[PDB]
Amino acid sequence: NKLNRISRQMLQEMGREPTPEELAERMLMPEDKIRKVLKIAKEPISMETPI
Amino acid sequence: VYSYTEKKRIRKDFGKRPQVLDVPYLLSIQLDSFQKFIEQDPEGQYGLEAAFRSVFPIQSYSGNSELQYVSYRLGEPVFDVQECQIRGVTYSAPLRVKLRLVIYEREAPEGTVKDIKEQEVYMGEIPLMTDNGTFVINGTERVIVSQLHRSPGVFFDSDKGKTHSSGKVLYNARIIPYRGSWLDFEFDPKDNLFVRIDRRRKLPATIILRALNYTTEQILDLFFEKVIFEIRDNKLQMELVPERLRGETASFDIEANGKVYVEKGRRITARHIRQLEKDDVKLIEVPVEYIAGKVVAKDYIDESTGELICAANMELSLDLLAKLSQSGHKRIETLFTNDLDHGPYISETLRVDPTNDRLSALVEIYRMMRPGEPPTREAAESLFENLFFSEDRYDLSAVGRMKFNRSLLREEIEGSGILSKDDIIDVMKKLIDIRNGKGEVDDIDHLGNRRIRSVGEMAENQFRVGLVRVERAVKERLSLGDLDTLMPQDMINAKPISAAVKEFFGSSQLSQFMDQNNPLSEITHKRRISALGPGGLTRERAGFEVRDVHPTHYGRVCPIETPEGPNIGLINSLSVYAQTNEYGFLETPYRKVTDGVVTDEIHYLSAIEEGNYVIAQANSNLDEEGHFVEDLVTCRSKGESSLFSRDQVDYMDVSTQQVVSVGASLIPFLEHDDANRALMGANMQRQAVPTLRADKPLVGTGMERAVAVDSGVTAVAKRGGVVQYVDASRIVIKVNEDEMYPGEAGIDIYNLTKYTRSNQNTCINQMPCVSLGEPVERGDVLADGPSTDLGELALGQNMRVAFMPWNGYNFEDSILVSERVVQEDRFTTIHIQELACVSRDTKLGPEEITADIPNVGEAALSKLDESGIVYIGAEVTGGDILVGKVTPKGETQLTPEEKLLRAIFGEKASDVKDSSLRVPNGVSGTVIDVQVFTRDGVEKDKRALEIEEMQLKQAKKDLSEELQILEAGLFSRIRAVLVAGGVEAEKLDKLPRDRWLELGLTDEEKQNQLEQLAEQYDELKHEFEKKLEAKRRKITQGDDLAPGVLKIVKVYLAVKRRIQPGDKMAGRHGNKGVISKINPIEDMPYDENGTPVDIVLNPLGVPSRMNIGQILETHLGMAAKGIGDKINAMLKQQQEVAKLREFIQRAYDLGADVRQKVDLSTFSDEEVMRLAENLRKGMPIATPVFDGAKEAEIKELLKLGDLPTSGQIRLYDGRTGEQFERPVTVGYMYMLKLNHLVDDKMHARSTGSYSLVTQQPLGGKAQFGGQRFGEMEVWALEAYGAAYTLQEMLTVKSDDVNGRTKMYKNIVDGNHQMEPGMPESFNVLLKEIRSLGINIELED
Amino acid sequence: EIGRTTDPVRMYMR
Repeated sequence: NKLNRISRQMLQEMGREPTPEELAERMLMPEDKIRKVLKIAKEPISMETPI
Repeated sequence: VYSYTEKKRIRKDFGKRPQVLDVPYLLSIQLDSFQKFIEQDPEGQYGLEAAFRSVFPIQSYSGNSELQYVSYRLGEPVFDVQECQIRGVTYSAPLRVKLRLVIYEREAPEGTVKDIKEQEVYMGEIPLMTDNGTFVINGTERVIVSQLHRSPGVFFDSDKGKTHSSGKVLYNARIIPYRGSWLDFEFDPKDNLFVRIDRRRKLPATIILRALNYTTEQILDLFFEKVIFEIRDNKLQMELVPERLRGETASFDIEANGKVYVEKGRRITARHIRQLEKDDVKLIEVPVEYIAGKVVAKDYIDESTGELICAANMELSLDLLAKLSQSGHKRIETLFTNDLDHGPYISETLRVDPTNDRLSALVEIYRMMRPGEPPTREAAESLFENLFFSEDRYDLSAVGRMKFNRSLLREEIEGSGILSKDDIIDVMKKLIDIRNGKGEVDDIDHLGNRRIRSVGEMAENQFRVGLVRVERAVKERLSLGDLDTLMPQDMINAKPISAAVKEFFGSSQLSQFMDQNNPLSEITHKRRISALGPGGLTRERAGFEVRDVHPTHYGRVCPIETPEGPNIGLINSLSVYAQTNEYGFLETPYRKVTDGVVTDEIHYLSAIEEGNYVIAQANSNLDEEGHFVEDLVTCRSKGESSLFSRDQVDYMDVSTQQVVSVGASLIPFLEHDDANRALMGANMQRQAVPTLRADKPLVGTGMERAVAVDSGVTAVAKRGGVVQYVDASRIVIKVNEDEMYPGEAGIDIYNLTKYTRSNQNTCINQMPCVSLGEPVERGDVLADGPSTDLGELALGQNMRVAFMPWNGYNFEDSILVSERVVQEDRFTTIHIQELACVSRDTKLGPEEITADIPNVGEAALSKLDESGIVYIGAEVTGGDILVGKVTPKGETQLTPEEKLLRAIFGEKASDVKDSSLRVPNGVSGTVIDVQVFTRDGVEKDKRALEIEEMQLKQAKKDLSEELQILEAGLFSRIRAVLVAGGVEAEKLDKLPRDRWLELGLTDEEKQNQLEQLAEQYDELKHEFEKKLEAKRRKITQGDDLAPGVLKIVKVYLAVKRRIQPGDKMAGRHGNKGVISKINPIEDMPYDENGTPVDIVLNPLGVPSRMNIGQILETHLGMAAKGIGDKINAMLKQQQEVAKLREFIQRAYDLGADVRQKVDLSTFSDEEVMRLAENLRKGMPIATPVFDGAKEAEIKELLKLGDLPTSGQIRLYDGRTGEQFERPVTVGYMYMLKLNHLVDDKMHARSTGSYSLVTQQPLGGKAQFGGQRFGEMEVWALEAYGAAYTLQEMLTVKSDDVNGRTKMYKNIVDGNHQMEPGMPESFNVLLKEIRSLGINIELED
Repeated sequence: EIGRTTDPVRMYMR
């Protein structure tokens, strides 16, 4: 949730979606930890999804 | 007269009607709409301005705060079309809106603000349309197909007498807005009006009238007329209007002033009415029993005590008359009812109405809309006011208001977008009038009732949805206590708006993948009208009346071109000349016919204006000045058509092509084809694969150049000039002096697309058709795209065809093909495939792209470099490794025999798993391109560094050698300028070139031109520098890959697919067929000169299908090739140019009174030779759609060569040398190769991967899947006695887990025996039924 | 009002 409001306060300060390198110097944590947070699996796709 | 690109090869036109209107730009329906979308409009009418003005300003809950809109602008796209197609992102422009936040001052209605803060806030990116009407959305090109939906307004449908036993028509009305609820009215079998909202439960129609603050007296005043009775001291005389007595039979004597008019039992005839009007009777004496059933109008109360004598809407009787007699009332108002002209429907509905007040009606409405909760007064009032009378939750349209006023015969076309009391009253009144007998019910299939949305309108709707989504949050944020000295950027989240726009463009039914296997496929996909989509009908709930072709489709929607199948009549195609109204209604051009002449002025008429006039036909002869040469002409007046005098006509059709689309106007001799076959041919003409060499259509229509140029496959010169340099991938045009701007150096550089893949994995390739030092002019083509020959569309090849049966090899629809067709590579096509190898980050470690793959020999790794990626140009077949990748794995945990084997042989296991990318089995291509994408944290291997070095070198080289050409052109311009006005013959080349742009002249604008050229050159140098830096920083930068994947390697293979038995070929006349044999050359039938035929077609397919157009195309192709052979013989003997002139002119002078005079005597004896060299493979012939060449002209052309006019020649047998007993029809027909190749259809499986829940094989050929043995095949096996075949079908071959392994072992052990068991799907079924409360079990 | 709708949230509000 913190990463989802920091990366959207930099959407309207830079004009485009930021990069994990730039969140690291903004959230004050290493890029490896941010890459782990962004790699957290979202809600799984339902198997009844029309494909 | 003739363009330089068309003097090369002039197609002989057989059309006879002169053209008045040239075919418009075909893709102008896609380009105008999106242009209206993103366009700075000073008035808030179109596009983003309308959305911003219809949402902003956002005002808080009276908190003295306001966020208001100022302007907007689209930024520059980060990547252009090619870069975003390569990388795989969207081509879009950042939208940057400038807002203004104002805080008011307390105790002020509209007082001066205390502070203003104007800031520019970024809200989302909107995708941009390319030059051709397509969108690049995720690297792929997509088309937003237009939609045909019902226009907003009020539509008075009916019931056609069904749905009831007695057979009563139950007329209904329905108000459809663009956004809001549906106010349906209707009738029940008892003739009581009813209203239902949002198709909910039915309510009496007077409830809404009461909710609109109407009493009962006011309702009876609105919907009825009064009959003024009076107490004239005796007999209750009433005022009489003679028209009220029409259709009545009085049982008494209608006697006024002692004069007898109508006797006892006499019907009141028209003569009686006329007599009453002549005598001017306004008062009569009626019997006291005449009021025995008359309904009173108003509330009559007692004069003495105020008690209610009779309420409004209650029938009077004798006692009621007595009670109102001595009370003191003399004027009695009663309603005018009837049975034929003035029905009492509102009175009966009031008598059924449960409510009696406004609040009761509102409560009943609330209970209908939201049942189950206690209704408050203010809650019900808010619901009713927010239903139809709120600007936010309801908007009709501008179109809806226009149609609403037109249907009600009002005079204004503009007004409020929300309903009012007058609108509802007028709809009810017109429905009651239709019930009475006057007025007609609408038809919902008329093209005056259906409207066309496009890309701009739908995109604007989705943008407005996103805007209201963000306005909710902005309104919440401003009222949340904070003051707060914040900027207009902390309240706006760009994710709702951008999410809505991405949802529309990427995931929508009308936003679909482009068909890119033809110029025709793209053009006909962009000009497509679809009745489906969000806001339209579905393929299952659609009836028969929307599928049919209406009389108003004439000139607006093609009748034949529609897909055959589940949606036939729902995916219509736009006609050639059809346009779209200011409101969205299709319209077609007609030319005005004045007093007696057909003028050239063209008016566009929609489907409702068309019915008023009588419109002549395009097949009408004019006497060279305008007059109709006949005395009466055939026209269509109101749907139906008949013959009218020439003094009655009002308009005339522009062309004979205006009724058919651009795909059905490419079929020669269309009028000889059956409509089913024409539909099939139109639908199959856009599946044709572009072959290795586009030929031309030898019998065309003249619509080929329009389709080829108005698409985007060719390269068309922007300005005229002289070709300065041609190459396989670049054309440089030196612009003429009179077409150059005063500042720039005029040279145009055209970079050609070379060997890229389309959406259908075909090949896209532009090759130049001009030569060095050759004059071009504006609009001439410079390069040919896929399926284009010298600017003309060329879908297939024209080949010699015989119509005869040949030993059963063309039995049903099969085709017998010679071996010359496969030797000459006539139907060889190039297919390009993209194969990707993603290296992800697993839990046990990352995956590498090393070439050191375990368990593979040195022979398999011979085509890989040291980096593990295949070389470019390597010829790889099925199974060859392209990209070598190895994934780490855990512990094998091998079996006792396996570990004994390892102990004996000492070969330890490998900790990595071979997961390399390899060529799919069956295909054999050549690697033409390798692209490597790397995450911006990973070291680049040597291959990626080599690719980067190549890309940087190519970028620098391209910019350097564009700046060289531009600099050379600018210095040539400077040198040409210096020749005049300060002439310097040889005083110029000694000094260096850089000093030519800083020399002085006289006090004129020539010095300003020299300085402007110098400034342009300096700007070019700095532009080269900045573009080089941008390209370097864009090439060296990392990639934005998906989360998890480290690097992606993409390999492109080009496959040349020759023709073979099983491939599907066709023609333009709906004659498809799968070729069956490739016959040798000496086995094909041959004529007297030994020339074999190329294709042998069955004559039996012609009479039963009535596609006679192919026979005439065969004869005309034979005639055209005969002319070409005569020219070729004259050219091989190198006779003279006078002989060529004479023969080519004689060939162009046929036939009977045609247009297109050529006049070959103005040619320059070297343009005659290029023409004759281009006509030596056959003279092209233009046969228009319904104008065409008569067969007499075909006979004349056959005579002009040396061919028989029969069209049939004596043919011999290649295998026996004996002539066939009858002459056979030989000629040239234009064959196509459809995209139904047999190497994409063949599949086979024995054992593969099985599904997850039900252990059954998967789906076909993508995951190596089995064939479905469905229920009908089970019935077929039960109809035999095949009980064992069925049992192995449903147990061992499919689902039994133990049995299939046992059967495989048995088969490989030479024993064919089954041990069936029970399928796993039945166990799944038992568990699923048992996981309900039910206990199902197997018992013995 | 009992019982018109199913709507287990509307019943809670009621």
